[PDB]
Amino acid sequence: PSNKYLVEFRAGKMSLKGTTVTPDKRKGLVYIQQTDDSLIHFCWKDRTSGNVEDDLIIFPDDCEFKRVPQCPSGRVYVLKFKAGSKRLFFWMQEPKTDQDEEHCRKVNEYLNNP
Amino acid sequence: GPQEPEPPEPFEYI
Amino acid sequence: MQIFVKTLTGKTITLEVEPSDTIENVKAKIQDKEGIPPDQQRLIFAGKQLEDGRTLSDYNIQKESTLHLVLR
Repeated sequence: PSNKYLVEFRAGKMSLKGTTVTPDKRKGLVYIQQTDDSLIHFCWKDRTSGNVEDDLIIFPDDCEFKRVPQCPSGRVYVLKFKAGSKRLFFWMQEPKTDQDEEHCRKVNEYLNNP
Repeated sequence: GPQEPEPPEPFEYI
Repeated sequence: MQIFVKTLTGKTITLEVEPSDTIENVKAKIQDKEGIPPDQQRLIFAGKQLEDGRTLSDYNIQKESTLHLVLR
């Protein structure tokens, strides 16, 4: 028996430089995990290596996870840290869109509820 | 498995 | 400069700090105000656990920031 992710979905990363957001081509996975100290972790894993390469401890009202309407060739989402300039960008990698909005809802619900 | 989408094009964020 | 420290369910406190204050200096200030020993404190900001040996400036912590305090 092992603790399971609260939500997970396939997604790649993108990087912002200056004003330009450019995709990273790797297959990845966004997930939210509650560790046994009750803390909530927003994570990104490289699906090819299996390496967890982002692991952020998030508290209620730190963040919003929002669709980015400025990109028409993908389903791009941003984890925005409301207090400063920190932003993490992701592009959905599920073949269909029919769970995108539910995944977005669940991310916001788990990050912003105590 | 079903083919995953191609990466999006770069875009402007300000 | 003024910052805030808050546990998930606990009190908010204010601290007077400078950008050059180290994380261990901040934990000592929390102990002075709340009686919590430094070894029982984890401080988190912008998704990152703040490590002893670094300063507030290293983490871009600016005035009126809230640090999240997690206790054992």
